[PDB]
Amino acid sequence: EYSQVPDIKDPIPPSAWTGPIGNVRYLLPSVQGPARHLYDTWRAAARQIAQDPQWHDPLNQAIMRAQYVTARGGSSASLKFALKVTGIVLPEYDDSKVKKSSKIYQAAQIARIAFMLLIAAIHAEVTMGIRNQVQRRARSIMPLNVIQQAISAPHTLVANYINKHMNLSTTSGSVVTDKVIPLILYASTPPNTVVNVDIKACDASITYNYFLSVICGAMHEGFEVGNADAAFMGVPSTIVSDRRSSVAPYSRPISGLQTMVQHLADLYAAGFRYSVSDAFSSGNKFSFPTSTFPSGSTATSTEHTANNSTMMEYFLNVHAPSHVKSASLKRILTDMTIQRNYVCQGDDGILLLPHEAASKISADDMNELLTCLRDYGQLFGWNYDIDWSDTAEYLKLYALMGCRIPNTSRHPPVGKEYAAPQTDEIWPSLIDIVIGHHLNGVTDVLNWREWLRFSWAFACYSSRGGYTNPKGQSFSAQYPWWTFVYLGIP
Amino acid sequence: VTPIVNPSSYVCNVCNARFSTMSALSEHLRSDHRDDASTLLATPMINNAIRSFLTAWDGIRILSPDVSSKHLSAYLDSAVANGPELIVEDTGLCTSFMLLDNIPSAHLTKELIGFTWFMQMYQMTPPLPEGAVNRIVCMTNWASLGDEGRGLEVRLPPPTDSSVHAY
Amino acid sequence: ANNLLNSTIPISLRPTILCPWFASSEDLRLQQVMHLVNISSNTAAALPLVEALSTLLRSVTPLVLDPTVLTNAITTISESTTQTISPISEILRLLQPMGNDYAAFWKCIASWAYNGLVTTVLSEDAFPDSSQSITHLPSMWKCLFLTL
Amino acid sequence: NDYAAFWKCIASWAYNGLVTTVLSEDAFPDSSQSITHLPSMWKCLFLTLAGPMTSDPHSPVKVFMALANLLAQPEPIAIGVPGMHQTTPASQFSHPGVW
Amino acid sequence: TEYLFYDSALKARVMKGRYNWERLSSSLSLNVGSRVPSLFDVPGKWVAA
Amino acid sequence: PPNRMVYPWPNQPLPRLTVAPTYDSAMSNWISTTIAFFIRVVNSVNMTATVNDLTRRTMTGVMTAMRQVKTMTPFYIQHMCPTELSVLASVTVTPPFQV
Amino acid sequence: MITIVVIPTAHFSWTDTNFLNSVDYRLTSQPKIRDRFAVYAPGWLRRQLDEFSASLTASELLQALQTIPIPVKARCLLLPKPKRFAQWLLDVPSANIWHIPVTTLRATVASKHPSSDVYNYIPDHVPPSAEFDTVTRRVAAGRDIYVRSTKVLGAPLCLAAPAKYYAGYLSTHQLDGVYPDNWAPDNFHKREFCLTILPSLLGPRTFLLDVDADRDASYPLSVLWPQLRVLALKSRLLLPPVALLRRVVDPGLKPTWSADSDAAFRALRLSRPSSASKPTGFDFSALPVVDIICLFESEPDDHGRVAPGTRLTIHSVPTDLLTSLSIQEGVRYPLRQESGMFVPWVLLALLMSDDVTISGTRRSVKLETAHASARPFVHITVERCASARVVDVRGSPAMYANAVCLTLPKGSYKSTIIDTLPAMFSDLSILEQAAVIDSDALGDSLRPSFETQFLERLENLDPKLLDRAVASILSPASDTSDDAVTTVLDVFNALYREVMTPAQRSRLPLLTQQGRVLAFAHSDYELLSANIPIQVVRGSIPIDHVVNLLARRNRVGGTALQVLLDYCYRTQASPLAPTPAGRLYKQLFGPWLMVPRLSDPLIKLRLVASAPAKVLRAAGWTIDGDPPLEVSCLCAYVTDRAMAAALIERRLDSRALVNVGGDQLMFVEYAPPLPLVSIPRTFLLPVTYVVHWVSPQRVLLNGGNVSFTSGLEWTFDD
RNA sequence: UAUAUAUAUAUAUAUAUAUAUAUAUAUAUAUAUAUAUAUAUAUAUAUAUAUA
RNA sequence: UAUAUAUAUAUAUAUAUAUAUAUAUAUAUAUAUAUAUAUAUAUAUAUAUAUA
Ligand SMILES: [Zn+2]
Repeated sequence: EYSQVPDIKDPIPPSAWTGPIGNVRYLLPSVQGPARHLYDTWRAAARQIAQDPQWHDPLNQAIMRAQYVTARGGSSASLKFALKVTGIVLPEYDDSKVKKSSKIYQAAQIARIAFMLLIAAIHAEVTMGIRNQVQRRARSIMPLNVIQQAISAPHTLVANYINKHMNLSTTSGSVVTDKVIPLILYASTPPNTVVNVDIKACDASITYNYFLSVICGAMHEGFEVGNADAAFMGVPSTIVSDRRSSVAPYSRPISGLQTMVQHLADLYAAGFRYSVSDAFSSGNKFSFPTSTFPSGSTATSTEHTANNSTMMEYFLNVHAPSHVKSASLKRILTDMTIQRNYVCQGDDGILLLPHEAASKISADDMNELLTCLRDYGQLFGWNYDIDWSDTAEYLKLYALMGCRIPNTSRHPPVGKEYAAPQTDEIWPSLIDIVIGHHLNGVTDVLNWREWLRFSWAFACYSSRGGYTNPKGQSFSAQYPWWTFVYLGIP
Repeated sequence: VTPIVNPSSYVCNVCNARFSTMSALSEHLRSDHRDDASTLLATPMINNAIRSFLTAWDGIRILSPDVSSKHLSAYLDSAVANGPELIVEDTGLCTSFMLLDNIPSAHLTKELIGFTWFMQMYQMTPPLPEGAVNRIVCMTNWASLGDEGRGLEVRLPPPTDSSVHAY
Repeated sequence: ANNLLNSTIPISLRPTILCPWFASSEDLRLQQVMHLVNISSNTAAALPLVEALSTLLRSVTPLVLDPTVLTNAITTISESTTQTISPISEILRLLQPMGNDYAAFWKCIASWAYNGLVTTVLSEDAFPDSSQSITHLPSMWKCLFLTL
Repeated sequence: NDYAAFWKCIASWAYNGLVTTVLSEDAFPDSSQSITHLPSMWKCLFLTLAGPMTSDPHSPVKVFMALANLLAQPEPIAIGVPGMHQTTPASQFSHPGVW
Repeated sequence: TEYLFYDSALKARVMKGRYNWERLSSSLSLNVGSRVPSLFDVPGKWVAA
Repeated sequence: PPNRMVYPWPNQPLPRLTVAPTYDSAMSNWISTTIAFFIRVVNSVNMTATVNDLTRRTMTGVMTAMRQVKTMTPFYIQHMCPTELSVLASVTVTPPFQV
Repeated sequence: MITIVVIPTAHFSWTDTNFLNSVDYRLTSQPKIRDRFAVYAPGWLRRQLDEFSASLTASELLQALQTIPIPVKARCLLLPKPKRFAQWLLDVPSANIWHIPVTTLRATVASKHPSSDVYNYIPDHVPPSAEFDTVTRRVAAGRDIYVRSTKVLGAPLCLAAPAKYYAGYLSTHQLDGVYPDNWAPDNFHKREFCLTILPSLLGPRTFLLDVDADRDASYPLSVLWPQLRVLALKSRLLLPPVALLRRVVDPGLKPTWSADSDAAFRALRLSRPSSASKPTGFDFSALPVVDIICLFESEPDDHGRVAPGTRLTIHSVPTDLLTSLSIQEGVRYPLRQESGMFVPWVLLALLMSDDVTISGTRRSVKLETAHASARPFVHITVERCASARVVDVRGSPAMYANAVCLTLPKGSYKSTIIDTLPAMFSDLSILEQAAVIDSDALGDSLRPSFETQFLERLENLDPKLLDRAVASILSPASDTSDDAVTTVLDVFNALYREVMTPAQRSRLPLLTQQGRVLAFAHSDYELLSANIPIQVVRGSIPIDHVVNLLARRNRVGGTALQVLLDYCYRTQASPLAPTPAGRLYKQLFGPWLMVPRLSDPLIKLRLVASAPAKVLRAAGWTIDGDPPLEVSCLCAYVTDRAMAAALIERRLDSRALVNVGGDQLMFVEYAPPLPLVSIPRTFLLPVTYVVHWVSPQRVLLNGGNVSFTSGLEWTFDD
């Protein structure tokens, strides 16, 4: 998976950049095209983030720091090594029986230390994990360490503002997932024509040479509007050398936000350094870097959704009208905008056309339209993987002519993922498995009478269990059947 | 060991041509070595492009108005917080022209003895040039003293040299 | 300093001082115009000016914004609990303190200093929908705030 | 300190014109401070008491101005000296021309 | 707690709230032992997890 | 004209003694009249036909309460804020630019 | 006592024995000079600044610090919590110097909620509801201060009471941090000058030192540099470092009253006669460098006269390089070789420097070194050392002992530094040419070379299109010229992606898993696209490469393919700020250049890793003797056997994953990467190294390929 | 309140230690001057060899 | 007659060594003054314990 690099059909020429600002380069005004659109969008959002007393509110600061801690985690070993390497003697609490690799554990070690001392540790290895799937390749989980997660804060914040203030995050607020249900139903009605699109591998296609460099420059420039001496999240302002003018180079202070960008760009340019330690294979751990974005949880959906929306908007308003041939297509392609014609979340996306007057667009024009979109994505190395079949695929939901179709195969009655060589669980947990199993058979509409019968049989087997001491006694128990009634089985 | 004497002559690699000056050798490499139409792409036109690029090179100019064009620079609040360097003081001689020794006087020792008298014979530095031909030239801050100065100056060689580069 | 921080100098010989620190208004006028030429005339130019001035204003000021007395004076109003609508809740749902310590107020003040360059406008979203009637209480409250 | 300051004043009397004792700059209250600020008031009390001990000929004026500073708001008098104001720090006056 | 309470104002707020709460809950005699959500217990929840 | 600044509100020189909330400033007058008008609106026939009087009685009450709050801002705008602007105008890297 | 405020520069050495050396080491040359200076700059203040850096603006911080007197006589006396603190006044009744009532004391002992009453009315008590400046204002009074928090600034912070009260109220590391302050004071002395990192009011007796280099970005007070500099500038208070050497201070160069012609001024005469038997027989992390001003001249005219010439500034060339080459000031050396190229030592100076600028202004120039320029320079003279300071090198550009890759544009002079420099010594082991990886290696590996294949594909296009592309690349004003260049780029990208990437990925161990590898590449993309775990440093050299490669005519392409490849690689390279390659060269070769200056012989070391004989025999190897085999992973050098042995007891927490084939191709891998900073700075490493058996005669027959894991242990050798 | 004991603080005296300043002596280093010796460079003289 | 090489003598310049004189710095010893710390004695104050 990570052996793939995007292929850009028109790279940004090196002469399109200004002099360095220590690490980043600003984009020359004379440059146009989609990159210019992307640069302006991120820069504008960065400006809005720049002055915002919503932050520096101590409560909000607490939210961000608290957001970084969960029961799970990883890369703790890399953390301990890197800081021990720099002479930092971290505390230990092993007697408190808690896993070291938990993100909580490493967070506790950091609490006392002055933040700037930790800066050298952000360029450290990150462990990885794998979660299997039913109808595709297994997913990836790439948990950053707490420090790295803290540094990348500006990237998340700007992405959030882009989402919440442009196309209202395209449902990525995720308040109740059911809001997509009526959406796809409406999208599949006869009067509307819908097209399903999704980036081939957004995680593998976002990269520094084309994308992240532009974003880093825009963010760094976008933060220029603001007090040059204003620490952010304990990151103080610093002095950096400005070399935009070959005749008059110099050094000037930059705010903490910009310092974060300076390091963040450095990390992205260096590329992520993962360390694999698979247990199923035998004695074969190693480490290798890649430009693949972590994308281990919902924290990545914001960035990809923002870029997804941006490129689509530029395509609709600029690239397509300048390039398409059919006059009728131009007539209908115009008067169309993303805020009322396009939604997305991460790679996934839905595009719906304005209602053709009591009619439908020629498949010929559709082919012309879809072809141009493929080429547009090919320009900056995005395989768009589009399709047109008058159906609605969004977040693994299927609708046909306003009727929802439960794809039952994605919830196999017998199948269950296990990501480790051992199940590592105790008997009573099986009950919760049964309860969750039964509900799917209700969510998906099965024959409710027969499904209930099968469910009880499953419950009966699960109702009983036992255990044995590592050396000593055995133990046993089983529930009266009325438990499952209370648990929610008629 | 590091050399301490300049080469008596300079050598090109293949032409076996020896040159009294590296400048002459430089021109030979700049011109004669570079026609050589023998490959799949060694066209004469690119040779002209290379030749032009060679002649057009200058990377040690103080001013460069040609490349400074289109250097759109945004106004910055901190940038203007430097202040110009007004206080520059000189303790040397307030002069900008120099007297020169363009043609040295000859040292006669067999015939015509006595027609010339060098102040060095009395261990004295003459107040004026004592060459056969003496010129006045413009060399700003040639007698400056006390601190670095503005950093841009005008220096003309004696008219026995081209001095074109100043213009 | 508007005659605050009054100070004076000693009276004695100062032989060889030199303080080249001043210029005419024309110089200042010229520089100001030049400064206005070297910017993008969009919001990007104005924002740092307003932001800097606002920060300075908030830095030094005796005024303190505190809504506790207002709410205390509002919540003390008695009303029946058997009704289906309590306008007190409607009011307090508005006036929501966004936690930014009311940056808008200082932002408006700062804008005055550069009114010839940038203007502050009321946000479009903060308007009553034209489809509503006067009896729609939230619309009425919105209009009241706009007037104030 | 054996009240060395006290003895220094007496000694300076015999050598005035070669060295003059002056009220220490830090002893004065802030000229921007109001009379209501009690510690400032007590400072003026001490200065007024100690005034005559110093050899500085300008001590009378300086003592007077200290109180005038604290009374700037409640007692806005006009000082007929160009370049000076009732809020000017008292210790600054010195030279007789600005009495 | 140190990581949570980087500043001091939050700690002062929570401490005041907790002190007032238990004082009110007991004196007003609403009840005692009411496990009310408060920030002081957030680290405890983390530790348990 | 040079060394002058314009100001959307009426202004006064800095007060002499302690400040206090007042009720004759332009802003305070604007507030009172505005509230008075809306109260008149609420009692208009248009509302009476549709709004239960109890709620109407409440709404005029809360508006009345707002009109009676002894806020300090109107005084600050008229008397103190201009001074702060006048001083800071000499500090910002960019001088004020008004029309 | 004139004071000079000092702001450290980019790589200011801090762990140096004397802070003074990092300023300018010439000040240490003469006893008559070094006796005129005091330093102050205490560590406790340093730590306080490190903490508060994240919580104050530059203006506030400057405003707060500027009033502090030179020797800080005050202390911050932390008080324990009231329940703890109250007991102290009764444990020693006379310690109740405020005479707080006994009743109140034991009322506090009884109360469930001991109040602040014990603190109340205590003079100069600082509650937590206080601010930084409150402390600083009291600091000017010199008396000690009583505080209720650790986060304080301006004075050393020590416990007021014995540790028993603060214990439980505070924790171990917190209780530890105050120990030096508990017995803080040390005297300050009245010499002619006193340097200081503490700012102060600039005035007639206080000066700002100007070094003409970028500040230490990590140093917390660098943000003050602009405001300080401009204030000094407007009053003519800057001091160039050379001014310090004069008997009387004045801001200026070439003064009337002094010719500045003395051994003290000549930084090239680095001398080390004194000794103290200290563990640092040498500290190979500290490197002295110089900034020099050099005059360049062309051939004289027909009558022996010569043009005025030009003088340039070379930045931070390591001094030992010049000294070892017997370079001397005021000597007009020949610049050009027989073939017209630069003499080797000049090239080394350029390569290891950081930047080259016009002497007066601050414009950086890329120097040409070919037959391009008319009236080219033939003579060079070094005139004076603008600055001469020691700089810290440890782990600065590169981080891991394993390997590092340096990216340079095509046409660089890497061959000179990797061949001529070690050949110029050829007596002490510097590196193994089998370990350095030429950037062209993989391109040469394909049976038809990558260049030939690219040429073969390229010729299929119309010649005019190619001609248009080449001209556009040369002509700077030819913006884009899309058609011609883009077509070529597509062919280049298609070919490279097709063939180079798998070939590159097939050499993974060769790049990293040797002893210690130094590698070159034309772009970082060459590595990232192949997922090679090696640090990449984006370097740059202060010489024009384009003209340079235009002189290399004996190639597969007629000097036109070269420029095409050059543009392609540059286009392929990722946009980022590149660093001066000289810094990396300084990190690698710098320490070695100081070897001849040493007085005592070296001592070799290594960290051999064991190998059980079982797996070797199990793999079909024929080996004599039972004891486990061991293999040298990396050799090091020291000179003080005493401390070296004293430092050899550490157990590195980095395992080795040794792998070796039947062909005896041996490879090593450290599961936790080995970082350079972990190496004690008294050590010394070769630039490159090759892993090998410590005793090849032990083995009698190579069986199949072998892999195993073992620990690492530094050990002596004989 | 008084007496006795112990602890702590302050003052005075004596002893010991450390630091700083000044004076005197000795040693070492550096600079400058003078003398002597040796080496290297340049000039001049004399001898010998070789070339023209 | 000139050039080159070698030897010897003389003069001038530079470096190194040694001696003498003068200046500056550092170290050590002795004397005097001042400051700080510790110990002992005496006086005064405060606290605690015991007795009346
Ligand atoms: Zn030739």
